[PDB]
Amino acid sequence: TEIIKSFKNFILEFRLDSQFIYRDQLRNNILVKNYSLTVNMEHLIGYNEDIYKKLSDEPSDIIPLFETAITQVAKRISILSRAQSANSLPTFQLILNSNANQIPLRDLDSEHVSKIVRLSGIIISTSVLSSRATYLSIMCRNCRHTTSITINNFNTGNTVSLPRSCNCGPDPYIIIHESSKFIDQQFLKLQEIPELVPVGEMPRNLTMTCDRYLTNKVIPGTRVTIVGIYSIYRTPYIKILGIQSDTEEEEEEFLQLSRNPKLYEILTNSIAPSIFGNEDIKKAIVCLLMGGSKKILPDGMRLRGDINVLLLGDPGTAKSQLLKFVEKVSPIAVYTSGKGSSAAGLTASVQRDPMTREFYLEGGAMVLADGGVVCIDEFDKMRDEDRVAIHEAMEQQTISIAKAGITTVLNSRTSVLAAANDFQTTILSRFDMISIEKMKRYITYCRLKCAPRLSPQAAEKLSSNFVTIRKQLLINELESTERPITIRQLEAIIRITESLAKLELSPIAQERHVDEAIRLFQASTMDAASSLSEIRRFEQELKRRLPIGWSTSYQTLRREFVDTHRFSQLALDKALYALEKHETIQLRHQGQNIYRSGV
Amino acid sequence: TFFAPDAVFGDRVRRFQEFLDTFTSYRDSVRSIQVYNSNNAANYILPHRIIISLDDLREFDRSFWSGILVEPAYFIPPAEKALTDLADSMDDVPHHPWKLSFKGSFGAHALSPRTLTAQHLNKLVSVEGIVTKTSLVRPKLIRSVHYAAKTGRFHYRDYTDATTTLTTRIPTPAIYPTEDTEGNKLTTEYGYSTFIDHQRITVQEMPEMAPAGQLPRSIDVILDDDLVDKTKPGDRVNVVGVFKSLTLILGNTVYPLRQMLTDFDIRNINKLSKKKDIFDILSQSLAPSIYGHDHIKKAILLMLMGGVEKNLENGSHLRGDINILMVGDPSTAKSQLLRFVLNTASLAIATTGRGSSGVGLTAAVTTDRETGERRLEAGAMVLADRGVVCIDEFDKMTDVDRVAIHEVMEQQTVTIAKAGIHTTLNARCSVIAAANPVFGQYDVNRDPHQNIALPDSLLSRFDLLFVVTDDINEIRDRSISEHVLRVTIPFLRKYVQYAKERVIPQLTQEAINVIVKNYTDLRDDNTKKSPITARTLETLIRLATAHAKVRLSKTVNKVDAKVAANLLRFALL
Amino acid sequence: VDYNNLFNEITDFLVTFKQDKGPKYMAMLQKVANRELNSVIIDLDDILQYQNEKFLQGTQADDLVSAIQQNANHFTELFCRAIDNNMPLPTKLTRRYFLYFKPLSQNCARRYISSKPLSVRQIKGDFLGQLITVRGIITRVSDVKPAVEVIAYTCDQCGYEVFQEVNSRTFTPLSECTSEECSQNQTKGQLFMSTRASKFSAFQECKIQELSQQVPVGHIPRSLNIHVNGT
Repeated sequence: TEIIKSFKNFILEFRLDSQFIYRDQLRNNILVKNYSLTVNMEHLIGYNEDIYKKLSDEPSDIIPLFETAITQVAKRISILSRAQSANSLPTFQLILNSNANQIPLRDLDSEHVSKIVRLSGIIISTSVLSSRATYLSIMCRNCRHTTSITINNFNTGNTVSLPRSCNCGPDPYIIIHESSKFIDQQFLKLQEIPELVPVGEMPRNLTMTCDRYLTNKVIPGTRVTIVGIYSIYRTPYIKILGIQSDTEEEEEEFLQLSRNPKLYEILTNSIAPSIFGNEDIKKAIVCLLMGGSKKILPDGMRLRGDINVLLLGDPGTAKSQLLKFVEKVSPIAVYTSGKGSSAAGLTASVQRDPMTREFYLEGGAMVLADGGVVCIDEFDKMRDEDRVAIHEAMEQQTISIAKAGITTVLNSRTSVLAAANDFQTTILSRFDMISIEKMKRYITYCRLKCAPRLSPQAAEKLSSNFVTIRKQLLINELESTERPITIRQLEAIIRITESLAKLELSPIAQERHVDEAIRLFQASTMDAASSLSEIRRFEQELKRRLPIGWSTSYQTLRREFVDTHRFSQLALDKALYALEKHETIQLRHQGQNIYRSGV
Repeated sequence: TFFAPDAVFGDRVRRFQEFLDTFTSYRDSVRSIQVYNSNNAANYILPHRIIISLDDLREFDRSFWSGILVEPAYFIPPAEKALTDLADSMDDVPHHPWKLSFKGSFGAHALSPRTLTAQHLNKLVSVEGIVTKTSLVRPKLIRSVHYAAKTGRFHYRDYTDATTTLTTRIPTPAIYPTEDTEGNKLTTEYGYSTFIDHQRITVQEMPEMAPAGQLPRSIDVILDDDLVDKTKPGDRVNVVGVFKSLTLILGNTVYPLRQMLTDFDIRNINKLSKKKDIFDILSQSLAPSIYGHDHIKKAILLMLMGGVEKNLENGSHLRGDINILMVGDPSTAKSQLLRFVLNTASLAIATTGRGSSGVGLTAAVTTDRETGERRLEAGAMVLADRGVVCIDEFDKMTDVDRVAIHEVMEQQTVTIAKAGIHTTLNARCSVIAAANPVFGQYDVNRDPHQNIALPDSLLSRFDLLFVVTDDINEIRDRSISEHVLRVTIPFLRKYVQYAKERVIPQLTQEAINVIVKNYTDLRDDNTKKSPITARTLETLIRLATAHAKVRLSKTVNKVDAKVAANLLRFALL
Repeated sequence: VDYNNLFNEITDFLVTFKQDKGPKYMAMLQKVANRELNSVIIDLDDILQYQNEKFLQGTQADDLVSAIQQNANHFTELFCRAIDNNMPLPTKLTRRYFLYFKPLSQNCARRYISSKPLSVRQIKGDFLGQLITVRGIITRVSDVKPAVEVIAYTCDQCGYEVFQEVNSRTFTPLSECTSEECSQNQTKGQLFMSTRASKFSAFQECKIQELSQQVPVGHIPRSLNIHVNGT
């Protein structure tokens, strides 16, 4: 009762910036009927030392007393506000967030059980929004007697249980389904950050119970900081009571290392300890972390800053060894592979909660990499249900999902660093290129602090380079080589220059970065470099040769083109796919028949 | 019923009788219901419900209003008992229940279904949105009549639901009887046995009021016999029911049926209404990250503002929507323009054109074990009914969706007949298609018909076909790098919606003759480069109207037909 | 609604008809006693004329046409026993005939409603149990198949053959003996089925479709199922 008056004095007497922060928030939440309020732990430890230590030691018996004091002052607020202009009040659930400590998942021990606990992680699953009760009328089936039972904060050997007796014998009770209140609840799963998890074992997880006011406030796959009670059901579980989400010598030595003029060069002499050669691959790998200049234009049509890099070659040459260094170096990155992996998947997986076979989702490396890069191996082994998602996310950053009940557009600031060994257009068009703690700290400070730009003095060299490459590769392109040159590659060149000028922590760009950028781009163009006739062939063939097409299929073209020495299977199926695709609906028809009719 | 009524029922039934004696608007309405039923019986029906205006209930009784708003399980019952007693007292001929309905403002009880949570369970909820599924109509069992044949007489035992009660009474089952007393087989009769039909529909939030980017939350409505013929998918609806949790709503009232405007913004759009330089700077101000293509975004500006949607008397409606197809080399910003038109329109739905789980965008069939039946899922085009939809990679889209957009183009609707249902939906939307050639690249010397990889009927369906060339030229390509290396967003939205809501343009004689001259001069292109159809006549004035409503004039002008002919010369030649 | 006087009205109607040999219903019973026909057709026009004859003589009518129209499944099992109470002797489970009905036309309706041409969109739901006259095209028909009505079981131990009545689409075999001799016995001997003493019926399903000009604007012509039996 004294704690009731203390919490009421804390609500109606706390001042910050010459104003109350809880009274107006309670009035605004009562006026929209939200039945919740945000309290901070720092304000109550600055107000009273008789509250926080008892809340940290015994939260389960002091928290509903605070809750009933909140409803007691809320009833007065409601009756004085309803009488001004234009009964039954539920128990107001409180949410409480703080940032005083962030303990890891490996520091959880046998000590401090059922206490307050605050930690970060990645929500993998929040599939079920099940139902419980908060007030229920119960009746008997034998002596016609009824009553009711109320619960407020306790939502497997717990308080909730029906009475065995009111003779009527054991269990004569029937729940009056016509007069009750339903309290939605959720079962969620949380795991630790996979960028900092030991290599010998997979990351462990934890189960948590989510109440009513914070239901469906967390999308699975983000950096979520959860504060609650570490309770035991032996097995541990978390009762959520609050939710939120996203050394000077280090900066001194980083500023001393930033003043070195051969810094880029030693960085490259440091990312390759045993890799012989490939300086242009190493500079493109180290320049594809941040991306480019993110600019928020006032018209709303902003530009993308991140880029794409692709590794290709024979097995070996650290195609999967440099990826471990980019997994352990970058701020947010998770190692995965093509078509998922063993009990983990890059694509948004979906499977059965084994309790009573529920459908729910498994976040891969695509939702968990919000604001960073993604890194995969074996690009040739991709499923068709994940290729469309990565096809849209590599150029639009957004991943859309829609299935029974869940429809969402996930933001995926995810650059790709893939390795490999209709696929031709997605390889050649969607890809632009074909201490350690102090370095990571400088990378995070540069990604959050600066927003560079470009000078026209260094942009005229880019314009002259574009004019010369368009005037020089047109000789190879009008000569029917059919391989390209776009403005997207020019925008990628601009993003590469922004990343190279951003690494020295400068908002301006000069010719010093563009002379390395054109040298970085020329290796990608050298790797990339190494209709009237085809349609005359195909069309004249169909038209003037076999209108039924029968007898004229893959054999006969194989003969003609074989005997005309112009056939390549890729070229054959290319002209053909062009014909079905130009909707020669005769070519549609022949495909339907003669193709696997064969000749 | 069997229990004795207390004063808690008698006081509420006399208060509803005093409210009905004060307001005769429901008494003469139920007398009209009875005289209409008597006239139809004399010739040989209405589903026995009276909508109650809630505005007369607030000033008459505050406590009764508060009791209806916080306890309808204890307040609705006695009001319908008073209505059945008033129906028995108002009629004096010889010889069924009566229900109620509400309307009007609710205050904080009127809310979005995504904000609908575990609070205010027993209280009645008014919630608007869009329906996704409408189940099959199913009759239930109540009062079967059995005939015992050896002694020859009738028996009857009735059943009770556990939802249609809005309150409390003892609940228990009963075996469907197969043997009367002592023991002799007895037969069923369904001639007189009532089969009250029920329905189970699903409704989620509207895409314009919801914070788009999130997931939609849907709820289930259990429907009685009376209102089973007024629900169909694809329409905006507002349901009024009770959030019962045995979680669903017992829908009793269904009504089938966005930036704020100040007085300072209307002065700015009235100031910008008479200058003859407005159109070019408004077309140039939509996307500054894309160099060039002024006439294409001029048509995109005329496209997102709309048409007129003329509905003819006693005949079919006329298409007001415009459709645009854009082709060319894949080097430019065709995939970057869809994000701008998705983020800057009133409401827009973008799809990839390949990857739809159903049969396409419009709908899909599903099986549910709840009802043990088959329900309908609405994937896309049926959600946006007045906005715009964007389909990139048009050549990868299969023939099923092509047959669907062949039918919904000028038709401006759709129809479906499936196992257990037959219906037609209305959806006047505008399509923005973006395609790529099958050869990968295209130049002027190649023919402009086979490079498109689409049938001639789809060329006739789409109104404006925009070809974007990208041959390497050293003169024009010098400033793209400095332009991308270097009026507003909340103003044009208010401009477009005020033009869409207030001004409707009409034709004049000054703009009929020049468009007649242009259509007869092109019907040249048939011998030189492109076929001209009759549908194009309609699209040649739609755009004019567009320009005339861009300037928000009450009627069209000759310059609107001139700028439509200029857009035609750029998109055709 | 009473059955004790309406059954007397039903059994008084078939013996007092002179409006349309002689007493035609007794002649039809003589014809079914001569074993030449198996179908019985009952019209409401004779019912209306008998009601007019009973009403003009000052007697109580006790209306049949307002009672035949609702719950005809009870009436086809109730009036059948009234036909079964009186039969003439032949000169040349035990149902030799098949009972069927037909409604009155509009010409007998204007000359002193129950038979209106109904659509399948004009069904409303609440007409489940009224006699309805539907107009439409027929697209789907099925083959004639024998559906059982009562299953006959025979025993060699007692001799009392039992008969069970099925109503649904499926059923279960009654392997346990429910006779009047096996109840007072330790032995509960095997039972067999008879496909000859069991009564069958020529069942056929059909799909009626909605008429083309009777469908509304934009709607599609949905179907409905009709289950026919007998002749």
